[PDB]
This record gives sequence, C-alpha cells and structure tokens, in this order.
Amino acid sequence: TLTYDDIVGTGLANKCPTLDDTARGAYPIDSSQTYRIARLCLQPTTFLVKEEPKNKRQEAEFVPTKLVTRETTSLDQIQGELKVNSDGSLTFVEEDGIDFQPVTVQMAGGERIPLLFTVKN
Amino acid sequence: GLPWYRVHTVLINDPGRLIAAHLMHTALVAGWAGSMALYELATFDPSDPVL
Ligand code: CLA
Ligand code: CLA
Ligand code: CLA
Ligand code: CLA
Ligand SMILES: CC1=C(/C=C/C(C)=C/C=C/C(C)=C/C=C/C=C(C)/C=C/C=C(C)/C=C/C2=C(C)CCCC2(C)C)C(C)(C)CCC1
Ligand SMILES: CCCCCCCS[C@@H]1O[C@H](CO)[C@@H](O)[C@H](O)[C@H]1O
Repeated sequence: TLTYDDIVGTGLANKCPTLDDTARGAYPIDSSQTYRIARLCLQPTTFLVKEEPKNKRQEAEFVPTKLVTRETTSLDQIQGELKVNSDGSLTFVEEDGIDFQPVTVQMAGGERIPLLFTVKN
Repeated sequence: GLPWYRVHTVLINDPGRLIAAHLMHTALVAGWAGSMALYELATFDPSDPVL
C-alpha cells in the first residue's frame, strides 16, 4: 500500500495492478443487478509490427520492435457499463478513461512506427 | 636532385623513416576499410536477402 512518493520515478506508475497466485475464484453474476467496470488497466509488454514484404505470397509476419518513448504506454482509469445480456454473456461498454497512448516503436534497421495505442469506444 | 619517380628512395638507408612510411601506408589502408564500410552501411538496404 504505497504513496506517490514511494512510486515517483520507479516505473511502477506505468504498471497495472496484479493479483496473487491464489486469486483463482469466481465472481458471481446476479442477473438482476446492474454492474460496472470501475477500473480497467492495460499494460503492453510487447509491440509487434507486421512486415511488408515485396511480393504478396509468403505471409508477412509480425516482428518485435524497440520502444523509444519510455514508460508512457499504459491505458488506465478506464470505466463503463458491464451489461448482462439475454444469453448470460457480459458486454463491457467503455465510457471514459485514459484510453489511448501515443507510442513510437522502432523496427530493426531504424524505421520508426508511431501508433495511437488505444481501446477508445 | 632526385627525379620524381625516385623520391621515396630517401628511405632506403633510414629504417626509422621507412617504418614511419609503412605505418602511414597502414593508416591509409585501415582508414579506407573503415570509410568503405561506413559508406556501404549508409547505402545498404538490409530488407531483402532473397532478391
Ligand atoms: C610494395 C610494392 C612496392 C613498393 C614499396 C615500391 C617502392 C619503390 N619503387 Mg617499385 N613498383 C611496384 C611496387 C612497389 N614499388 C609495382 C607494382 C611496379 C609496376 C607498376 C613498380 C614499378 C617501379 C618502377 C618502374 C620504379 C619503381 C621505383 C620504386 C622506388 C621509388 C618509388 C617512388 O619514389 O615513387 C614516387 C611515385 C610518385 C611520386 C607518384 C606515383 C603515382 C602513381 C603512378 C599513380 C597513383 C598511385 C596510387 C596512389 C596507387 C594506390 C596503390 C594501390 C592501388 C596499389 C621505391 C623503392 C623507382 C625506382 O626504382 O627508384 C630507384 C622506379 O623507377 N617501381
Ligand atoms: C602512402 C602514401 C605515401 C607516404 C607514406 C609518402 C611518404 C613520403 N613521401 Mg611521397 N607521395 C605519395 C604518397 C606517399 N608518400 C603520392 C601519392 C605522391 C604523388 C603526389 C607522392 C609524391 C612525393 C614527393 C614529390 C615527395 C614525397 C616525399 C615523401 C616523404 C616526405 C613527405 C612528403 O613530402 O610527401 C609529399 C606527398 C604528399 C603530401 C602526397 C599528396 C596527397 C595526395 C595528392 C592526396 C590528397 C589527400 C587528400 C586528404 C584526399 C583527396 C581526396 C579527393 C576526393 C579530392 C615521405 C617519405 C618527399 C621527399 O622525401 O622526397 C625525397 C618529396 O619531395 N612524396
Ligand atoms: C618481437 C619483436 C618484433 C615484433 C613483435 C615485430 C612486429 C612487427 N614488425 Mg618487426 N622488426 C623487429 C622485431 C619485431 N617486429 C626487429 C628486431 C627489427 C629490426 C629493427 C624489425 C624491423 C621491422 C621493420 C623495418 C618493419 C617491421 C614491421 C612489423 C609489423 C608488421 C605488421 C603490421 O604493421 O601490422 C599492423 C599493425 C597492427 C595491427 C598493430 C599491432 C600493435 C602494435 C605492435 C603495438 C605497438 C606498441 C609497441 C610497444 C611498439 C613497438 C612495436 C615493435 C616491437 C614492433 C609488426 C607489428 C613493419 C611495420 O611496422 O609496418 C607498419 C615494418 O616496416 N619490423
Ligand atoms: C597487397 C595490397 C597492396 C600493396 C602491395 C600496395 C602497394 C603500394 N601502395 Mg597501397 N593500398 C592498398 C593495398 C596495397 N598497396 C589498399 C587496400 C589501399 C586503400 C585504397 C591502398 C592505398 C594506397 C595509397 C593512397 C597509396 C598507396 C601507395 C602504395 C605504393 C607505395 C610504395 C611506392 O612508393 O610505390 C610507388 C608507386 C608505384 C610503383 C606505382 C603503383 C601503381 C599501381 C599498382 C597502379 C596504379 C594505376 C593507375 C596508373 C593509377 C590511376 C588512378 C586514377 C584513375 C585515380 C605501393 C605500390 C602509395 C603510392 O603509390 O605512392 C606514390 C600511395 O599514395 N596505397
Ligand atoms: C587521428 C586520430 C583519430 C582519427 C582518425 C581518423 C578520423 C581517420 C580517418 C581516416 C580515413 C577516413 C582514411 C581514408 C583513406 C582512404 C584512402 C587511402 C583511399 C584511397 C583511394 C584510392 C587509392 C583509389 C584509387 C582508385 C581510384 C581513385 C579510381 C579507380 C581506380 C583506383 C581503385 C586505383 C582518433 C580520433 C581515432 C584517435 C587517434 C587520433
Ligand atoms: C562509427 C559508426 C557509428 C555510426 C553508427 C550509425 C548507427 S548504426 C546504423 O543505423 C541505422 C538506423 O538505425 C541503420 O539503418 C543502419 O543500417 C546502421 O548501419
């Protein structure tokens, strides 16, 4: 249970919360209640970019890249409705939050690939 | 004086300056190799070893 001052500059602020190995339970859904996701967090650990080879024939592969914009990549504080559908499926409908990060990664050889890493809407 | 095509003969009796002239030749050749590689790296397209 840490304060800002414990965290500032460690890199921990770009990390999503985790759960212990013991958290293998079950969260009951009461078809009668209304639900929300009060916090969604997404922390990327890998960016892959599909190569664009010279002849379409040979499937192009996603290859690893180097992040050049530092620990600024996570999506967080995202919230919204968690609907219970006729068939008992749940539907998350994002309303708001820090739901995008610009990110630049670099291909082998140096080509930079900016992207708007997002789950908007 | 020495004709133009004999100027380097001043080194024949001078082991120290011969070694200096050799070192310089060696400096030029290693410098070539270095420069040649950088020019190749600045122009080489590594994106297709097939075609
Ligand atoms: C390791 C190889 C080597 C070395 C160390 C020498 C060294 C020497 N040579 Mg010999 N020679 C060689 C190979 C070599 N030669 C080869 C391959 C040939 C046939 C092409 C000759 C034909 C030759 C003749 C006919 C004579 C010599 C002479 C000499 C002496 C004076 C050179 C001088 O003052 O030139 C001064 C040269 C200049 C001021 C300008 C030369 C410019 C050249 C022609 C063009 C530009 C060259 C360019 C920078 C080359 C890059 C080199 C690389 C591609 C190989 C000196 C002892 C002379 C001698 O015996 O003196 C008593 C003499 O008359 N050489
Ligand atoms: C490996 C190359 C090399 C080395 C180690 C030597 C070493 C020596 N030379 Mg020789 N020489 C060379 C090549 C070399 N020379 C070439 C290519 C020429 C024809 C220009 C000569 C013509 C020459 C003369 C006429 C004399 C010597 C003499 C001598 C001695 C004294 C230094 C001097 O006066 O240089 C003078 C030579 C130069 C300064 C070479 C000029 C440089 C050329 C033009 C290239 C320019 C370099 C530049 C950075 C790149 C251009 C790039 C381009 C895209 C524009 C010493 C033994 C002197 C002496 O001892 O005689 C008894 C003397 O009088 N040299
Ligand atoms: C153990 C004794 C010893 C060793 C290790 C060498 C080794 C060498 N000699 Mg020889 N030489 C020797 C005895 C020795 N020599 C004696 C007793 C004589 C009579 C005086 C000669 C006369 C002689 C002449 C006239 C020449 C050589 C040259 C060379 C060099 C040719 C290759 C070169 O330039 O590669 C490329 C070089 C490298 C990759 C760098 C190597 C790292 C160096 C050695 C470290 C330098 C620091 C060290 C403290 C300086 C002293 C070095 C000296 C012992 C060679 C090479 C370094 C030639 C030369 O120097 O051309 C440039 C040359 O012209 N030698
Ligand atoms: C085994 C490999 C090898 C050998 C044996 C040599 C040997 C030689 N080099 Mg070195 N050289 C090498 C590799 C080698 N080189 C490499 C890899 C580089 C980097 C490109 C060089 C760069 C270099 C430079 C910059 C110089 C030398 C010079 C020399 C000569 C110095 C001794 C001399 O006075 O000759 C006297 C000269 C001769 C006997 C005439 C050699 C004629 C050659 C073989 C043909 C030249 C073709 C044509 C006439 C020139 C047109 C060029 C023009 C279109 C630009 C000698 C012939 C120096 C020299 O020639 O000083 C005058 C000189 O300046 N070399
Ligand atoms: C000093 C110093 C330094 C630096 C160095 C450098 C930077 C160098 C460079 C160098 C270089 C950069 C060099 C170069 C060289 C080159 C050469 C030597 C060339 C030659 C050429 C030729 C010889 C040619 C011929 C021909 C022609 C022209 C045409 C065709 C035919 C033929 C091929 C014949 C350092 C910092 C490290 C440290 C220590 C000190
Ligand atoms: C003395 C050599 C120092 C210079 C090194 C230049 C960086 S290395 C250089 O980087 C480029 C882009 O990342 C690549 O396209 C290229 O293939 C590579 O050679």
